[PDB]
Amino acid sequence: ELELDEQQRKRLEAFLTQKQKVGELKDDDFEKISELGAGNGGVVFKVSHKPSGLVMARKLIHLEIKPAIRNQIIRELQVLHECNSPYIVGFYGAFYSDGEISICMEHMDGGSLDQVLKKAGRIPEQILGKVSIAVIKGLTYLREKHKIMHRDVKPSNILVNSRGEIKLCDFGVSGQLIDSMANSFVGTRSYMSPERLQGTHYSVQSDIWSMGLSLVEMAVGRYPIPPPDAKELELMFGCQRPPMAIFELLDYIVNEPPPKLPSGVFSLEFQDFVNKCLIKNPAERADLKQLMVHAFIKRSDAEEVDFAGWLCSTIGLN
Amino acid sequence: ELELDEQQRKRLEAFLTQKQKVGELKDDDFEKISELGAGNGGVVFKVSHKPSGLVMARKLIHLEIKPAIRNQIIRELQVLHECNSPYIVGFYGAFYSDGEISICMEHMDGGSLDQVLKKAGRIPEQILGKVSIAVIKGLTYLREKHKIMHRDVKPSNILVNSRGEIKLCDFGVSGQLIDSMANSFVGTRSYMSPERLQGTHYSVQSDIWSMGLSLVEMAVGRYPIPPPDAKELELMFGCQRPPMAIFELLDYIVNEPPPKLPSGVFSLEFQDFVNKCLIKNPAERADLKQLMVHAFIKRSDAEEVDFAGWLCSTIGLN
Ligand SMILES: Nc1ncnc2c1ncn2[C@@H]1O[C@H](COP(=O)(O)OP(=O)(O)OP(O)(O)=S)[C@@H](O)[C@H]1O
Ligand SMILES: Nc1ncnc2c1ncn2[C@@H]1O[C@H](COP(=O)(O)OP(=O)(O)OP(O)(O)=S)[C@@H](O)[C@H]1O
Repeated sequence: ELELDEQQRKRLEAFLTQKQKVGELKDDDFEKISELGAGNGGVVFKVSHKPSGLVMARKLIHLEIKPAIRNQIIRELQVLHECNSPYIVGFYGAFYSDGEISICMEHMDGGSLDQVLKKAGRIPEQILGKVSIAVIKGLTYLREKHKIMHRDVKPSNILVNSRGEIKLCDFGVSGQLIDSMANSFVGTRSYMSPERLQGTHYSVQSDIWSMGLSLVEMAVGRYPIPPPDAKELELMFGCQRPPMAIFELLDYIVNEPPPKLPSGVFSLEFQDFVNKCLIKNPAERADLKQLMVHAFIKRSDAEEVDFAGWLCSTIGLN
Repeated sequence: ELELDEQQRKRLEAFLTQKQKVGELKDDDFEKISELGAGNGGVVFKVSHKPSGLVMARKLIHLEIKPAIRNQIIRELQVLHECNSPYIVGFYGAFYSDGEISICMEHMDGGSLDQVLKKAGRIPEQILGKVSIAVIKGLTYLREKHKIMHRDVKPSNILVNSRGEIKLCDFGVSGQLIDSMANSFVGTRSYMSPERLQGTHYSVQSDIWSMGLSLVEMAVGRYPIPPPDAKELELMFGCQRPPMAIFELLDYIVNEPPPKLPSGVFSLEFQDFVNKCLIKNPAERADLKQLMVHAFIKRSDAEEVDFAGWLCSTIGLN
C-alpha cells in the first residue's frame, strides 16, 4: 500500500533530475501563458521557463519580506515545500523579487478538482475512490515527513493530470509564510508553548473532516451545507431568504447533523466512508490508517479505472 | 476585580465619544511624525490626524486584498479589533488604500515593553505585578467577548502610557487577515471541523505560557532560554558555539525544564506565579481565573505603585 512502485520511483527521480538541471530561477526567465487559478495570497500562472523550455506553474504571493529575514524565510520555503512523493505536486524552486515571492511547481495539466467539478457537474464515485486514495496517501506523507498542521483539503487543493496522476497542491503557503514571519526574531526565540511545538493540537482528524466534506461536495456537485432537501435530490439524481450567512453556517456545522451522501445513488461503502470522515466528535472520527483499510478504499484500490481517459474526456484535453 | 471603576468607565465612553467625532479616515489626512515600531506585516507609525488634530498610532499592513472580498474582510476587521476594555488599546478605525490596510489606534506614549526593557535593563517585580494584572484582565476580556485564538503575549505586545495605563496591543492582525482571506469564498462555505469552530483546541493555557515566559524575560532582562548559568546570575544580580539555533531551542523548550526566576532576588510568590505559568503540561498549567487569585496578584492588586512615575522616569517622558 505505502511504499513506491518502480514506475513511481522513476517518475520521482526523473523530476528531481530535471530540477537540478533548471538552474537558478528568476523572473525575467518566465513567459506567462495563462492563469491557472487564484491562490489565497495571489495567483497561479502557467508559464514557460525560457532557458529550460519547461512548462511550470508559478504561484505569485504579493507579500513584503523584510531584508533582515528575507532569506531564512526562503530557506525554510524550500525546506517546507519540497517534497518527494507521487501524491504531492513537484517543487522546482522559490524566489523573491519586488514584493513577490514566487513558487515554481510542476505543471499539472488537468487543473484542480474545483475546476474539473464545474466542467463535469458531478465527479463519479469510482473516480472519487481513486481521489481518496491519493489524498489519504498525500496527507500521510505530509504528516510523516513534514509537518504539524491544520491541513484542510478542498477540491481546489487537489490537482490532476492527463497521465492520470492525482496530487495535492502545495497549498496554504500564504498562511505558512505569515506564520513564519510572526515567529522569527533577531536572536532566536520562541513564545510557543511545548504542547504546540509537538503540534498534536493539530491531529489528522481535522484534515479528515474537510476531506469528507470535499468528497460529498464533488459527488453531489455542490457545497453540501445546507443539505439539499428531497426536492433537489430526485431532480439532480433521477428520483434517488435562502443563502444562509456565515455565522449561521458555522453554527449549523457545530450544531446540526453532519452532511452525508444520498442513498441508493452511491454504494453503501462510499456512504460509510464519508460518514466515518464526518463523525462530528473527532475522538470518534476515523484517522488515516483506518481509512486506508476501509471497505471503500480496498475496493477502489483494486478497481482498474481509466482515470486519465475520464479526465481528458471531461476537460477536453487529448 | 472584574467590572470597571467609574474612572475606567469614563475613560472608555470618552474614547468612544472621540472616535465617532473623527469622521472618515483616509490616507492623505495623516502626517507621519515617527515610527513607533515594526509589526509582523508592516510598521506602526505615530501620526497626527490633520482634521481632528488627534495623535494616533497607524499600523500599515502591506497586503493585497482582492476587490471581491475587499470589504467584508474590513467589515470583520472593525468587528474584530474594536474592543471596549481598559486593557486593550483603543481602536479608531481601519481602511484600505493601494495595497495597504491601515489600522488606527489610540496612541500609547509609553511605547511597548520590549522598548521599555531596553531603556530600563530590567523591569522590577512590583511593576511586573501591575503588568500581570493588566495582561490577565486583557486576555480575560478577549476570551469572553471576542475570540477563539492562540494569543501568545510578548513584551512587544504590551503597551504602556504616561497615565500609567497598561494595555495589550491589537496584535496579530497579519495572521488574522491571511486567515480571513483563506476562509472566505464566493457563496458562503467552510471546510473547518466542528471541533475547530468552538475553537477549544486553543485553550487559554497556551496564552499563559507565553505570558509566563515574557515575565521572566522582562524580570531578568533577556530572553530566558537557554537559562543563564550561575556565572551570569551573580553578575546581573549581585551574587543572587553559544547561540543555539532554532531547531535546538524548540526541542529545548519541549524537552528541558521550564525556565524560572532566580531565587532570593525575587519574592517567593512571584517565583510561584511564573512557575504556575510555565508548567509544561497544559492540563496542569494555571488558567486565567487561577492567576487572578494567586498570591502574587492579590498582593500586587493591593500595592500602591507609582507606575506612571516609574515609567516616565525610565523612558524620559515628563
Ligand atoms: N502546480 C499546479 N498546476 C496547475 N494548477 C495549479 C498548480 N498549483 C496551483 N494551481 C491552481 O491554483 C489554485 C490555487 O493553488 P493552491 O496551492 O490551492 O493555493 P491556496 O492554498 O489557495 O493559496 P496559498 O498557497 O495560500 S497563496 C489551485 O486551485 C489550482 O487551480
Ligand atoms: N497603539 C500603539 N501605540 C504605540 N505603539 C504601538 C501601538 N500599537 C503598536 N505599537 C508598536 O508597534 C509594535 C507592533 O505592534 P503589534 O500590534 O505588537 O503588531 P504585531 O502583532 O507584531 O504585527 P501584526 O499586528 O500582525 S501586523 C509594538 O511592539 C509597538 O512598539
